Amino acid sequence: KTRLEKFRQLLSSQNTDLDELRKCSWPGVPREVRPITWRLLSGYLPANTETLQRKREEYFGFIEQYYIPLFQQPLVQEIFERILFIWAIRHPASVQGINDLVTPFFVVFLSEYVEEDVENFDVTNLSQDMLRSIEADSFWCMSKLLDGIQDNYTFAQPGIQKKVKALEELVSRIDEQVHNHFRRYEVEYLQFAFRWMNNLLMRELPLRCTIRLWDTYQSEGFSHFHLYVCAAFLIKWRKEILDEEDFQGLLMLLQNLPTIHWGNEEIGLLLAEAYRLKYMFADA
Repeated sequence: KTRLEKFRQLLSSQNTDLDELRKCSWPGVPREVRPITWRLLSGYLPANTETLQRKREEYFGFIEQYYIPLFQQPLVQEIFERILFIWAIRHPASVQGINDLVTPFFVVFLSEYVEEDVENFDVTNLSQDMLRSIEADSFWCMSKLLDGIQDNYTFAQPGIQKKVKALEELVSRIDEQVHNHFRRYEVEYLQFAFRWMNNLLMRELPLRCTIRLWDTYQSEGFSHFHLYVCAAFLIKWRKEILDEEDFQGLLMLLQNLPTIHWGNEEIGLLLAEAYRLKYMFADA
């Protein structure tokens, strides 16, 4: 059985074996079954029978209570703002620089109803109820993603500071040459790694790669795994990094690692490397 076929076998049953699905999703999810897989992996849609339109209605009940070129559409941008505004209202202890985090969920849920070229698709072409389902599903699946990293968005963002300190500790131990190169040109970890934590590396990768990365994050508690992905990401670019001979050139490269042409192969290689690091440095 092919990869796509194994997934369709798992998803055609009334009761989905969540453990087998997580195991199958860790090496990536076929594009064809990603919407339903993300609803299950996030925990939004329960796996066993022992709900969806009610969760969707609950989201619009919060809105009622208040009373890329695809992303250059005013309706798409207003939808991104609304989802985050509702999320912020629902989390009073808490982001704004996380508007990006909606994007992979929106593209994945839109791909369910769009054949090909979702990049140039006009959302005014979809029915209002279809667009409402994409919006409510993106809110609930992004809520599940943020639940694990809520410490990142509380007063003074303690989660991010702690995560960046965890990355420096890790990098100084795994790759002291790169660590000392940062110290030589006065590059602080927070100057490039803040955004890696805050946006879960999505500002460093093409959208397709973030989607493939989040298949694995959702198939896991991943908040600790991300730290090893960030470490693997720095090590992947260590030669280009060490070739930088100034603060400005070094910081620029760190914030714009050359991943434009990356796809599923590179993300798979990045994740396998992050697993190796986590395994090898688990007793440190």
